[PDB]
Amino acid sequence: DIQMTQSPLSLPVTPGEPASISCRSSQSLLDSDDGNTYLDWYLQKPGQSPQLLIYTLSYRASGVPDRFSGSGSGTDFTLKISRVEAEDVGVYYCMQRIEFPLTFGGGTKVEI
Amino acid sequence: QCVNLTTRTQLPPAYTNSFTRGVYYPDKVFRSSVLHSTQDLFLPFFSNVTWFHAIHVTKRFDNPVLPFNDGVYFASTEKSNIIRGWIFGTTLDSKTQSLLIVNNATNVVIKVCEFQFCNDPFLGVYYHKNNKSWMESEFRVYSSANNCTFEYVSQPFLMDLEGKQGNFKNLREFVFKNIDGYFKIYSKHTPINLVRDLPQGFSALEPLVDLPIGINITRFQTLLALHRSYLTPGDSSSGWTAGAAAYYVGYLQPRTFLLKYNENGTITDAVDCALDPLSE
Amino acid sequence: ASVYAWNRKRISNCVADYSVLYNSASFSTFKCYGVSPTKLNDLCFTNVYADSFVIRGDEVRQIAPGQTGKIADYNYKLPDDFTGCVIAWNSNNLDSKVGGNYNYLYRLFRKSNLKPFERDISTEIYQAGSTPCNGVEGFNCYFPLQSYGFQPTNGVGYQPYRVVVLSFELLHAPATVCGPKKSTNLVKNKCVNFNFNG
Amino acid sequence: GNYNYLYRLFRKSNLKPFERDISTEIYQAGSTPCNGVEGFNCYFPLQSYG
Amino acid sequence: QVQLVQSGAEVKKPGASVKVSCKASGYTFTGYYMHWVRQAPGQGLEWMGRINPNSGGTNYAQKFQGRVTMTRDTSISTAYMELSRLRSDDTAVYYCARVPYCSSTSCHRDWYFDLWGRGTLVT
Ligand SMILES: *[C@@H]1O[C@H](CO)[C@@H](O)[C@H](O)[C@H]1NC(C)=O
Ligand SMILES: *[C@@H]1O[C@H](CO)[C@@H](O)[C@H](O)[C@H]1NC(C)=O
Ligand SMILES: *[C@@H]1O[C@H](CO)[C@@H](O)[C@H](O)[C@H]1NC(C)=O
Ligand SMILES: *[C@@H]1O[C@H](CO)[C@@H](O)[C@H](O)[C@H]1NC(C)=O
Repeated sequence: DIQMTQSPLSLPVTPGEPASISCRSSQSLLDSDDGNTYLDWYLQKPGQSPQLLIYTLSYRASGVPDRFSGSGSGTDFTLKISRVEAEDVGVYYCMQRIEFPLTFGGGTKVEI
Repeated sequence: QCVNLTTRTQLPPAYTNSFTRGVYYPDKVFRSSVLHSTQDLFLPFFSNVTWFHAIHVTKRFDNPVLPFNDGVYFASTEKSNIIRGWIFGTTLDSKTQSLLIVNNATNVVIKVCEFQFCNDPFLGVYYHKNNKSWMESEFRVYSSANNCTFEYVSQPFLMDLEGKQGNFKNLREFVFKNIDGYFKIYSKHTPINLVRDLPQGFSALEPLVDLPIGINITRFQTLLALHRSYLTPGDSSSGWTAGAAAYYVGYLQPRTFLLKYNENGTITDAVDCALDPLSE
Repeated sequence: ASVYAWNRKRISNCVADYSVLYNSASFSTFKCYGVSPTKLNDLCFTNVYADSFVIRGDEVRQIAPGQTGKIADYNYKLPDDFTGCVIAWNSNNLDSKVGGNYNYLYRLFRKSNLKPFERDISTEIYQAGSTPCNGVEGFNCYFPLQSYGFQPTNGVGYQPYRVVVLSFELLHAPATVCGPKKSTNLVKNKCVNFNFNG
Repeated sequence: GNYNYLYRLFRKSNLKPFERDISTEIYQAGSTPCNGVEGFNCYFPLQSYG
Repeated sequence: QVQLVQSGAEVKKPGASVKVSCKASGYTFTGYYMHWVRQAPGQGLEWMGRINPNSGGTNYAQKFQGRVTMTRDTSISTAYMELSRLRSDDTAVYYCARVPYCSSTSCHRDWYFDLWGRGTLVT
């Protein structure tokens, strides 16, 4: 199944400032069949299973963390973080559901 | 396959005289002390009808598909009431919608349900005595393949049971017609006791009932009652007895008639207009 | 019935009506096509069928001949030229359940429309992409049926509405499902017009 | 569509030749006199073409 | 209120089997697949499988098949996952996860995951 290398291991963002998380992946998440990607980002919360970050490798979740934004194509996952609140300490995930079985990503942690 | 019956390579048909029976009322109309003429499918006078019989007593029986050649006449004296109705249709199978008339002991019962009538169809009665008086067995008039459009249930035409002969007490006599989607039936129950000969004299059948139908009825056969006991000619279907079941069948021809009505308004005289120039 | 598996119960040789629609079970909501309801004390039909089911209530706009809203077109496409009338009344108090009566189903989709009076209870995962679907349950193929969400919290359009679409027809076989003829007193000696049953 | 073109959909009975029934009577399409309430069984008497 | 609340505590030392459950609230149970996910002290998020509750259909990750099955009761609006055997290190914060049916035709955006779920430290 698709391997999903996340980089860095730890986003060392001293807060306020913008940032990016990246996850290179081996294999396809372009939905050139139906348009868009089958690709989302997810962030595991301190004590709670993940809130969705971003639909379709670009458009934001209904939770409005507009401090975050995204882009990519094919097998680029780019997470870009326009602002950091001190609560953004957390573990950020790329994942695949373009095929079944699923896989979860390697996680990236957040800290100063 | 339904289990084959026995003793059924027939002998030739008994050509016989109508004696002009089978007059019947054509309409709803009260008429009296008056004469009137009409035309219909009728049993013609002195028609060469035929006599038919489950003559097991000899040692033979019969009731395969007879053609409903666009109208049928029936007569039988009661003589232990072996007949328990008739079935109709054309294909007489579960591949066209098809009609049952049965004189069950519970009821006269009618259904139109695309019956898989058995090639060896009957209603059974058997001495296995699931009640103290022997009265029933497995039916196998049909195998149960069905698609349904009609039922009707009516008082039984029930008299006592045995698969053997009986007395001439009443003539149950009937005529069957489809008026292009109206299967109309006529009856009478005339008391007569005599030898085999269908009676001379006069009467007319009244219009027993009608069912609106769609089926293109072209073929039919009688429900014989078949009675099972351990002397009868085998097990199950091969177990049967049926007396002689002597009866008559004939056909209804389009013919003009003159009719007469008394002060009571009964039919009381009739003429087949094609027998003889005098009659004509 | 669930509309995906809609009943087609025949009615036969008995007195038809619409006056009963104004007594102990008067319709909430109702429509006719091609015929005025007033004639249903007069006309007679060879066959009549209760095409009986429940809907999501908004389908009152969908369940029409010629109207081609897909759920109907996958569950019961009425004949697009049919002439007749339909029960479709609200049943929220009845069919909605507190936890939710998630047992009334509709086909979400099929490879084609239904034809008039067609019923399809193919239940394999519907193909929408390539290769035999074999339980893939979400990419090339999807399971084609879904329940309605019938609960008291449902907004009125989402609420259940109980349906009998009334198919009725005439054939070479004579009509017998007939509306009640009226009756009048046995006046005598006066000169009158009459109809004694014809 | 041109929903400005209309027809009377309902009447108590057919017209006579060259009548022109422009009357906006709420059609009692059932029981109860409708009294202008224009409820169910109480319909605005014209309808549009598409 | 929309929620999906798990079975409470399970705690035992290894080798017995287990059944874990999660009951919906608010939403039409057939309006979502339930999926089941678990924590790992390494990777964290790990996916086991999905129930199409309305069909009852299932699919499963290669790691788990022989032990695992999962099932539902739609009339009880409640989902089940069942495992032949728990190790000590199969102790995890197990999640019931919520997954909407294809309100979007072609369903890709329908296959965003409501991974809010709820976690439970089945042990
Ligand atoms: C009378 O009918 C019988 C039986 O159908 C037939 O065998 C016979 O030839 C007929 N004869 C005539 C001419 O009456
Ligand atoms: C008769 O029944 C069979 C099986 O239910 C069905 O396939 C067939 O269409 C039916 N025919 C009719 C119209 O009664
Ligand atoms: C015919 O009418 C006469 C005179 O009333 C009556 O005596 C006779 O019994 C009637 N017969 C029938 C068939 O009613
Ligand atoms: C039929 O249902 C109606 C509700 O529309 C109810 O008022 C009526 O009493 C019911 N009648 C019976 C006895 O089923």
